[PDB]
Order: sequence, then C-alpha cells, then structure tokens
Amino acid sequence: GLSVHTDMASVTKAMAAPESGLEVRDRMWLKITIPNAFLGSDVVDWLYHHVEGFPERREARKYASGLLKAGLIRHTVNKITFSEQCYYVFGDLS
Amino acid sequence: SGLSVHTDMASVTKAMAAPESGLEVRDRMWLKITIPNAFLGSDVVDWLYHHVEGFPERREARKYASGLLKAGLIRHTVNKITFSEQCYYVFGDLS
Amino acid sequence: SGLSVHTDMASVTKAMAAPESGLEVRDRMWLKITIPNAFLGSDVVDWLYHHVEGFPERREARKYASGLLKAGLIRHTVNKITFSEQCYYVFGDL
Amino acid sequence: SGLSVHTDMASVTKAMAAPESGLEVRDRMWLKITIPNAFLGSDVVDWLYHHVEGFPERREARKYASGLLKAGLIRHTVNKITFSEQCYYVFGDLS
Repeated sequence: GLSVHTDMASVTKAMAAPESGLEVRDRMWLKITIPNAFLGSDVVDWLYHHVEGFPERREARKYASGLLKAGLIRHTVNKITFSEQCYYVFGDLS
Repeated sequence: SGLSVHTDMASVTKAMAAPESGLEVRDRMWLKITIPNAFLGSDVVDWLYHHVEGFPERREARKYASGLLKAGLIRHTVNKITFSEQCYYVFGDLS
Repeated sequence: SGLSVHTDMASVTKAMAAPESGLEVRDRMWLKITIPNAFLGSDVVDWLYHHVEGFPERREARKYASGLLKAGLIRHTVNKITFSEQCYYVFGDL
Repeated sequence: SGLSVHTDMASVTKAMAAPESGLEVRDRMWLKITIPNAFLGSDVVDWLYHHVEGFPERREARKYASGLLKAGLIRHTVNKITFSEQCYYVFGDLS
C-alpha cells in the first residue's frame, strides 16, 4: 500500500493515524549540561554513610530535606518538595 | 568519625562539597518531560522499514526519516537540526 | 589531556571503569520485550472502573483486578504474586 | 450497561479481552533487571568523546566504542552482536 513512490506527507499521515503501529510514549528524557550537579538519592546515601547518628536511612532523607529548606542545596527546576529522583546544586556556601 | 547529627549544617554541606568527598557530582542532569505522543527516531526508522516498500537496506529508511525532519513533517522536541535515532520527535502540521 | 587515540585501548577502558571516572554507572537495566497484547495493571483497573457497574470507588476495582490474577484469568509476565498497577500482564487461558 | 459486580468473573474477563473492548493494549513491554554496575551505550560514547583526545567528531567516538565491544573490553547484557547506544553493557574481565 505504501512505497518510496508515495508522497511524503501521505506516508507521515499514515504513520500518525490511530492503530498505525508506531511505538509512542507520553514521556521523554532530556540531558542538560549543568556544572557540578547531583542526584537526591546520592546525597541521602552520602549522609547515611559519612554522618553519625541516623538510626535508619529515613532519617538521612529527612536531613537532606532540611538542607533544601535552608538553601544549602537548591532545586534545578521549579519545585518545592524534596525528592530523591531530582537533581540539585549547592547553594551559596560563602 | 568526625561528622554527626550534632555538627553545624553548613559545615556538613561544605564537607560534602569539597574535592574528593566521595559525593557523586557531575556536569549533568536528566529531566522527565510529559509530552503526549512523542517518539524516538529509531522507532520512526523501524516503522518506515517495516511498512514502506522499497528500502533495500535499513540505512535507506534512516535517510528518508532525515528527509521527514527536513520537510517539517516531523519536528525535534528541542532546538536541534541534525536527525538522530536517539532523539525524541513529534509530528509537524498535518492539517 | 592524558588520554588520546594513541593510548592502548585496555588502559582507556580501565580508566573509564575507575571510581569517580565520570562514567554514569547504576545497578539497573531496562529490557524491551515484544509481547503482543500485553497490558498494564493500571489499564485493567481503568477498564473495570469505567465499564463494570457497582464499585463504590476505584480501590474496589483494584481489589477486583487482584481477584482476576488470583483466579488465573490474568497472568504476570514475570514470576510474581502480588498484583501491581505498574506491572505488565497477559490474559490467562479463557 | 450490561456488566456489573453481579456478573460472573470469567465473563467480565472475556468481555475485557474481546476486540474493540476499549482495553488499552500494547505489544511492547519493559522489564527492569537489577544488574550491578551497568551502563548505557550512549554514556560510553559521551565519556569517550569528552575525555579522549583526537576524535574529530562524535561518530568516531561511537566507532571506538564498537571497537571496545569487539575486543570484549565491554560486553552486552543480552545476546546482541552489534553495538547500540540504546542498549546496556557491563565491563569485561579487566585483570
């Protein structure tokens, strides 16, 4: 039904139709170059392994959330709540 | 040994930020965007090779996909010109 | 810069494999499998809630779906017992 | 409309399983496997291009990555022969 002889716009319209078989998703992943960034779970891990006084990892997560509230670490996107799957940078440490 | 829950917060943070602290710190971040009906360039190429007659090899279906981008029939999700199988695309104006 | 196309390949790889090399390493991988007519647990829960009368709220549609898995009317694709909306399923022997 | 909590369960399932039932189906699924220290082919190519001098463009860094897979210095996690940026690898025997 379709070939290299078919006009391009018609081929694309067929590809864009319901049930065409094109594999699609409602999410995408993008890589941004940001100097000196770090993953929320990596902060929590570092705290739990290098800072004494956390009985369970849950308490390290809570400290990292405190760090964000104080502006010692900062969100890279417009977000308020602490999250382990988000990326962060250091605050003003002057 | 040396840092505890009793240490000043700024000083902990500055320990974590020093060179050689062990914190995984790198020049990148990954972000999840919700974009309904987006698609990888490799899946366009696969669809074309499987549904459009006359591609002697897969590389010819890749070149045709690049032609779709050039024409505006598909569009990059970010500001980039060259076609790549690893990037995400959406459909252009099909009205 | 200390590495180039003149460096032996084995040494370049041991550099990439070193701690703190820069290379993103994580303890996971995602595998894509072709399985005609598979579906997410959430897609089952949605269909029951929209098409079967008498559920007071969505949670009871979730419990019904878990009942379908117990009965073998739907099946996990991997060896697992607990029903989850995020997992993939196929139909049982009907 | 026709189906309720009083309907036998097998019949509800057969209705859900019929063509045009409205059930969202797919023919691809994604499985997560816990593999220690695995990495994407794309991150290999990014690392090489960023840290190894003498690549005129990124495609030469990819060709180099492919060199590494042939030599067994890196290894596919599933039985695939050719190098792909979208697949996951682990290191080979490094002593």
